[PDB]
Amino acid sequence: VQLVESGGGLVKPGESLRLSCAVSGSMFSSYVMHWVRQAPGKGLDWVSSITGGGNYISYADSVKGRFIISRDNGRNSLSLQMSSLRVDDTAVYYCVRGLSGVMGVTWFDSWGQGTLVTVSS
Amino acid sequence: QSVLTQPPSVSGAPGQRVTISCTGSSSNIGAGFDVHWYQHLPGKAPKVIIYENSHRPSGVPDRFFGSKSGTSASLSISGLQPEDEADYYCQSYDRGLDWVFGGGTKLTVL
Amino acid sequence: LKESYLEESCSTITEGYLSVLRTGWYTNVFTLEVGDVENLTCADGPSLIKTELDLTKSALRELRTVSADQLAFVLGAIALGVATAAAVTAGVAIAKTIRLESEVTAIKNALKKTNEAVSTLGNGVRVLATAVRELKDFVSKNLTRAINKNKCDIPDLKMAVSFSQFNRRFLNVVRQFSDNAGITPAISLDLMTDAELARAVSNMPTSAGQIKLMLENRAMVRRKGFGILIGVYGSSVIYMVQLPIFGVIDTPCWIVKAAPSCSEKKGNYACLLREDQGWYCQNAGSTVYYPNEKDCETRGDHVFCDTAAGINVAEQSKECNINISTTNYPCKVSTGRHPISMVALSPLGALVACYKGVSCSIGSNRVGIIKQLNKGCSYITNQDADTVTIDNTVYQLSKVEGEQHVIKGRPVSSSFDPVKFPEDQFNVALDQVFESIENSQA
Repeated sequence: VQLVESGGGLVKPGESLRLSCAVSGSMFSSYVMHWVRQAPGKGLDWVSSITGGGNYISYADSVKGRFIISRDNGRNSLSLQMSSLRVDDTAVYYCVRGLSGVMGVTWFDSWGQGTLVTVSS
Repeated sequence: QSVLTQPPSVSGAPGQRVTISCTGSSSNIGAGFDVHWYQHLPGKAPKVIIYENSHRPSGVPDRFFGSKSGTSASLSISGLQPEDEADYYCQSYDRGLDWVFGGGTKLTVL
Repeated sequence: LKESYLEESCSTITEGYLSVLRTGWYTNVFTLEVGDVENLTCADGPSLIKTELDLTKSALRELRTVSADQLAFVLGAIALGVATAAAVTAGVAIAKTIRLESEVTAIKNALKKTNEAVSTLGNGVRVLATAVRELKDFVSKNLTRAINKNKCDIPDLKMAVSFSQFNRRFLNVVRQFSDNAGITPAISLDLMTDAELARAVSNMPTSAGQIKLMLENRAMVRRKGFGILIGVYGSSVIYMVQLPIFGVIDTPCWIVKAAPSCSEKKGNYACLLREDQGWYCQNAGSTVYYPNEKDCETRGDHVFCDTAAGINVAEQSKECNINISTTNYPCKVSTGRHPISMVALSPLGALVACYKGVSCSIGSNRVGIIKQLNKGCSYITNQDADTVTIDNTVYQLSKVEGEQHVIKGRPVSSSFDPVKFPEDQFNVALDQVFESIENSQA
């Protein structure tokens, strides 16, 4: 199941931008979803988790407070507000779905293509 | 700075066995849950390569074998046709309210 | 919430709820140690200390008699009570796993004085070993020095009342275990203190928001759990308890209810009832159906269903809640020659399909009987009325607010002839009913 997202580019340090993600599944509200990031030349790092509808979210400790996550099940869309930047956030961002197992654990799968974001200067 | 540690120094000839060791602490892995591994070739979006330490999904050859024991997780890869050149990553649910990945390991074939 | 009333099948669907699926079981083993009270004896006549010590002796002695086990298609009926059977089967299985002498000696040397001392079994299961040692501390620091040449009638009644408030926990837990023969139906406040329950919750292997919902909804989690005796080894009494592990959270779920629609002409009846009433939830793109009612419980805007009793179905079942006329999925109904005045109770409103023979009306608390109900498949909401009265039986409506919609449609009972209507059937698909009508007419 393919999916796309967009919203990045050449961004000065500090300002808030919007990352809109347009996954198109069979039915949407069943799946927890996650954002991960890929710094150029470094390893991958988890960004954020959001569950089905808008109430139980969590963030990584490095990005706590500075990031806002939401999703509209009716529009079948995903929204992130990114704010209060510092220069090391330059990375490619991925929306990922949360196809879960027989327990609370879940693995990321059916990843998006990604959107590149530059922060420094 | 990833708490999950694995040596990024593996390569070799086609065909033989290569082994990946992914090790954390008791809060990282313990025995409550598991590790999931992701492959990433350059030029394309990465996909999951193994989950639940054994459950191969659709679209992967049976050359790939994984296991977990204690706190240490082991990958065994055999039959290296050159196209399986990629980076490999772990994931874990350590209780610091964070979904930490691994350090990443390059794998190439001479 | 969202309520949708389908006229053409005489059904109500309620959606907008949020899912909590009980999926995993966390085994939690506790031990409490008492000491050398077996060598402590009162021989100076009657005393309060003597009587409470004898109560402790008798309690720990009669605890030994309990030794676990025997002390050493109709979708509703198929899954009827199977969740409790599976739960107690898993409980007695893990109890048999942990009822080994080498295992208990290992867990005693592993626990020492570190409280939470998580360990593994022969097959390997997280157990979260924990000891509570307040009565050992009391008997080691005070009671052994207090007793001298079996003189239990000491003037210090403070020691007696402190021993009472200390051993009341042990007496309480052995009195539930004597009352329920080792299989407790729920968890009392004495088995789980709030701090111990929070410690068990925080070590439950699951994600962040899962732990959060485990935390702020702990009361009926305590209601869901149950504890099983293991036995007494050395001076230590060891038992365990199963905690629910909620794995699937925050997914829309809906509940479907129905009442029989009876086409009537010239003293001729033809009644049909949808047989798929109950709960439906989603997880990982798959649909789980809970036909029973005891397995799943509402709380606020959330629902709490058990995945053990649930069954796996497809998405197309949803399309027979909307387009039952033109659907391809043959979801189940039932046929009958006589009406039944069974009343439907929506979580928001209610439905009454009473027919000739009885009387139906509505009533309000402040004013009184508002209006009578016309014969047919009738829907009512809590906004329009407070209570519904059929003959002499009164039903109340909950005041949970929401928004409602009614789908206009010709009832599918009216599309059949009661003359060619077949014999009474149980749990047969609507296309099976239509082809039975076609075969009987041909």
